[PDB]
Amino acid sequence: TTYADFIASGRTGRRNAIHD
Amino acid sequence: VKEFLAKAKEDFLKKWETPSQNTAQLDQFDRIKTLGTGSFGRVMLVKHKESGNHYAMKILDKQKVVKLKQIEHTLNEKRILQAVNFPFLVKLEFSFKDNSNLYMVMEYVAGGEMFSHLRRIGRFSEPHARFYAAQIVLTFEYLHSLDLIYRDLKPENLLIDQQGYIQVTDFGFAKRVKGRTWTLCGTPEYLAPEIILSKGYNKAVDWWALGVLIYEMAAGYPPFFADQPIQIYEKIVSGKVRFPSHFSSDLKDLLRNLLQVDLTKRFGNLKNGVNDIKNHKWFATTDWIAIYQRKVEAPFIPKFKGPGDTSNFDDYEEEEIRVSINEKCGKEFTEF
Ligand SMILES: Nc1ncnc2c1ncn2[C@@H]1O[C@H](COP(=O)(O)OP(=O)(O)OP(=O)(O)O)[C@@H](O)[C@H]1O
Ligand SMILES: [Mg+2]
Repeated sequence: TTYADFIASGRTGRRNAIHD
Repeated sequence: VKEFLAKAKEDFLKKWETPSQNTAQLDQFDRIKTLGTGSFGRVMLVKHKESGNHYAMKILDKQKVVKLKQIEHTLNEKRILQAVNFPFLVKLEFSFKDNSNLYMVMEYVAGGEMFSHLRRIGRFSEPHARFYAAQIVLTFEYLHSLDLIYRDLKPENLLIDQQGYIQVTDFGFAKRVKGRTWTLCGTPEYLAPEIILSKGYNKAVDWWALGVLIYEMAAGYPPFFADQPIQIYEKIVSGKVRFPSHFSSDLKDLLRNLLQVDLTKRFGNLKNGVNDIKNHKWFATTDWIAIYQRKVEAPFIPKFKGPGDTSNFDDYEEEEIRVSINEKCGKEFTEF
């Protein structure tokens, strides 16, 4: 399921603004 | 709303033209605990000595700001925050700087980030998501009328107050522009395709972001996700969106009109402006005046055990704020 693929991904935590 | 906005603009301009500075100093507060962190700084719960009130202090290391080339952006954040006034925008109570850091003292919003509640619960019901969505629509209408673009909409930046209402924080990427701009900034999952393609963009990116937010709130996960930013950009550019089985027909239609790559079709930017959003079927049950007046029944009201309670926030490793006997980057932050 899409939920399972999300939950198993590396971006389920707080996301930071892009920084160069 | 035309008369309101007209008077609100006048109020804004006076402050934008003559910003307040140096309204406090570090020794007037006792630093207590870190509430959250971001790429450019950290926010701490603090207690004001003379009044006994609690506040959320955003601390920026000047040298880090320079290294990451966020000088102009940081100046934007402070100038904009001190000039705005809206029920859903966090209030800047004080601002000041010292040899090493820049400080922005805001009102402490005890309910925690929407992010934490969202991930714990899983997802918000449509009426629940709609309540928060309505507040953001009004905030963007206000901001855009002042020629301001927010550029960093996300659950991590939407705080829940004691009444269950939203308080937007982090104006790090907020900018006042008439026309288009080119900076590649924001958060991967929320970037509109125009940004990624380096073609130049305007206020319409905030409306696309609203689409992503509504989708994330209702689904529990964003419309475009992957392990690496670059993989996320490919999905955004392709543009094909997939909707969960539980999304109502009205929600999916509103979303197709927000997560719209074609600028001549994306809601919020068209001729009718914000009214294309407000008058949409998904928002039929919304009383826009009541929402603004905060008279609507909040679907969720956070638990709070007195002032200074941070139970609605995760814990963070504490870091000592450095000091130096030598002023750093003085001329760069003169107007701060
Ligand atoms: N007024 C407030 N009350 C309580 N907590 C707050 C307040 N303002 C910010 N925070 C907390 O601090 C966190 C991030 O702080 P901030 O937005 O200043 O970081 P940043 O470096 O600008 O982030 P980015 O990664 O987008 O660049 C928020 O997500 C929230 O947890
Ligand atoms: Mg932030």
